[PDB]
Amino acid sequence: PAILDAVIFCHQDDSLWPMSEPAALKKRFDEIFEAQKYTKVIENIRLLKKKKGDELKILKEREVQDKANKERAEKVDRLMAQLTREILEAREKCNEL
Amino acid sequence: KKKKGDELKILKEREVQDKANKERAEKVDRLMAQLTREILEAREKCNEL
Amino acid sequence: SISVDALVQEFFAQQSLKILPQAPFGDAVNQFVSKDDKHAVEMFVMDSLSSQVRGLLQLDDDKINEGLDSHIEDFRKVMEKNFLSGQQKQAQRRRRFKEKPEGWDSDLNGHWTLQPEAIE
Amino acid sequence: GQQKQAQRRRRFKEKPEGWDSDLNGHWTLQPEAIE
Amino acid sequence: AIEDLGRGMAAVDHAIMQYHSKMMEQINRTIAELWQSTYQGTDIDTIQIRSDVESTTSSDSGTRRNYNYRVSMVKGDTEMDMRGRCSAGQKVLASII
Repeated sequence: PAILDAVIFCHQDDSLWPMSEPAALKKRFDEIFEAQKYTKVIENIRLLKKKKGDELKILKEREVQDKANKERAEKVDRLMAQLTREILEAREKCNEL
Repeated sequence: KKKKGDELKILKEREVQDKANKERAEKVDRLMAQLTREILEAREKCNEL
Repeated sequence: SISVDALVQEFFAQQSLKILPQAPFGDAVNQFVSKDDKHAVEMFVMDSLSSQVRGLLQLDDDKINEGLDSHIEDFRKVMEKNFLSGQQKQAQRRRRFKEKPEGWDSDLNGHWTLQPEAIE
Repeated sequence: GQQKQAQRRRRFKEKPEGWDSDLNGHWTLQPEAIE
Repeated sequence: AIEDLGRGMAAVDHAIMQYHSKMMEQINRTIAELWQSTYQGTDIDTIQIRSDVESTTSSDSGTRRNYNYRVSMVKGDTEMDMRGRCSAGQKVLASII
């Protein structure tokens, strides 16, 4: 249809659109090529890329706090482990005495 | 507008440090206050006894 | 003497896509060529990422810790071999997304699509 | 209008070829943009 | 996800570019055949359509694809803008071909 509109059934004085001036000449080829519609798919998927960049950037920093909270937990756990062992030792020792 | 995106990324940055700083300060201050008071009371009671 | 869609699909094999599969990514162009709609490529990419996240979550922590990239392409080959069947697209086609409310601020209130109200 | 003279001396450098603002952050945000 | 959407657009972009160079080639062969066969004018040996593929400006992170078109007349090695002559016959003929 782009060719039908621009090339085939040309308008009377527009018959010389091959000799319309460069910028108008350019507005006319870009129509015929069916190129403007696939420029639109590119720019849509480019916005997909920019929004994807936004999501990862914020999630970047979370891992530091996550791993710090993860790593201190085992230290706390071994602390309670020695605590429980000492509790058992004291319970035995008092009755022994 | 890209700078507004910069704002957006700074927004989440602030809030993570918020809670850590606040909780750390509150818990430590309460702990030192109560423990020091208890130590003083214990020593005084020991001497009185 | 070769159309633009055939010409572009002749390249998809050439580039090695890092994680999202090649042939389904090319098929994502086919819907835009035929139905002249853009949104399905977004549904396609978020469905791809959603399909790989819950596949990765069951995978054991010790090997997320060392060498995770081998498993994600291992899941990729699975994804291409399921693509030839073409059985999961019918469930995808039923769901639709609601229009963004007027005055919505994606910067402050977040993107409309991320909101659960966008899905009807 | 006294502080404007000093600021005019400093200027930004050009973005390196192949720079990715999405990956490496935007080029002007990096401290190396100012000598 | 962010790097591979990037090579995805690189393949979409290299496809619209391959398409553009081949058609320039198709149009140039047909137009040369027609003009060289009809020697009525005797003033111009050949005419070409010079689409500028370097008109595309480089955006900070994007291709921003756009081709600038201007039709020219060739007399030997020299090539002229083809605009400003008074040979209305040449103008209409070139538009037609």
